[PDB]
Amino acid sequence: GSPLQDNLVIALHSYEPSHDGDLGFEKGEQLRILEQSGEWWKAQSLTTGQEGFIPFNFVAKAN
Repeated sequence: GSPLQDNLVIALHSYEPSHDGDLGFEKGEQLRILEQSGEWWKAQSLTTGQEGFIPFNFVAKAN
């Protein structure tokens, strides 16, 4: 594919893990997008090396 990956995003605000598969990253935390189906999307942290669901409003596409 392309050596450049645009699937990375920044956390606009810390999220809350109300379940066991959600990710409560912090504000500004770097998160990777893995899934984009429905209102919630799946992603993974680049600093903690963990995967969890992340709302589509707390994270935006990098520019």
